[PDB]
Amino acid sequence: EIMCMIRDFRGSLDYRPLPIDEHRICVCVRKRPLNKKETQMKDLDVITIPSKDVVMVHEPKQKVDLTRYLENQTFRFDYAFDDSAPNEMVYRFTARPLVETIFERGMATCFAYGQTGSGKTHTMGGSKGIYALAARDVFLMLKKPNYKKLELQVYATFFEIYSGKVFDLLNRKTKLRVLEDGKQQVQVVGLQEREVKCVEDVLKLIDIGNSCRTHSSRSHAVFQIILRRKGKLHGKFSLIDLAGNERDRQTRLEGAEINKSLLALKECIRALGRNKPHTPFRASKLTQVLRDSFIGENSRTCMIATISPGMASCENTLNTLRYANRV
Ligand SMILES: Nc1ncnc2c1ncn2[C@@H]1O[C@H](COP(=O)(O)OP(=O)(O)O)[C@@H](O)[C@H]1O
Ligand SMILES: [Mg+2]
Repeated sequence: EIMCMIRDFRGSLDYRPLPIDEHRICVCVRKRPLNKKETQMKDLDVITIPSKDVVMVHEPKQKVDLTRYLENQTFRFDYAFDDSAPNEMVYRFTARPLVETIFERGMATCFAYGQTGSGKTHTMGGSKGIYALAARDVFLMLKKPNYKKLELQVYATFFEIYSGKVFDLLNRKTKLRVLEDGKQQVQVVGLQEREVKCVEDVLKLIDIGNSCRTHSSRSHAVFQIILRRKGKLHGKFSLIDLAGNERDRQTRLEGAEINKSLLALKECIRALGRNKPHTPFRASKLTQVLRDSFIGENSRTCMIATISPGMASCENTLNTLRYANRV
């Protein structure tokens, strides 16, 4: 009944799924498919991405006279990825253009933002996750004649921000202090920086930090790819798998700290587009550590808003699209 109403509406859509456009700030949405449990649990798919560009939310509702209808809210982003877009498709329009940024000596960031279960970690971490696909392209760019002559070295860090504090995912969640005030470069004191020479070196670090992290839904994981000349910084790509945006004492603290930081993040990304001097990067630990990825002269950012398609997730989806729409 509700399912027919949905099928009858999709049948009217012109499916034109996803040529790279340049954005200083790139905001995108990615729908994940219904999983094997949801599929046998009868649950319904309330989200359609018919176009390169467009997200449709069509929530089934029923009136007091028993009339059923679809509550249709449409959102427009730089890109939208349907539930069968693979990681490499998503990567191409998002993190891939930013790899050139860091060789041109810029600071790049890529955030995965959305509810727990929606696909942030699938997108960023997982050989087919965004950390690794970027790492691949970094080592390939490095062989190009412009960059071959530079004597560049590549390093990686993997850390988390949990409850307003930093912990090293490459060193057993050891708590680290951050020194920001008056420093030319923000210093995360004691943070393990590891030289990597191929994708395989990076996959090992991602595997290590992920099992350290896993709590994984209540912290931001930051993976960094760092270019260095002679120990001197050439560029940095920071890749962020954010804490779930969905909203006892420890639990309330984590959520208050998460949401504080997502407000700060939005303001900082917007400052990056309009007014870098007015970047409120001190509003959270997440944005403080990344100060220089918002205020640097050649700073570029990307956000992938991940959404679950289920009717039961609908309110959460709308909150995610709303926030992404306002960045
Ligand atoms: N686009 C996708 N295609 C296939 N499976 C996915 C996709 N996105 C997420 N999943 C799967 O759904 C589950 C939850 O995803 P995850 O990325 O762990 O969510 P989050 O990090 O947002 O909590 C995992 O089992 C993951 O493999
Ligand atoms: Mg996750």
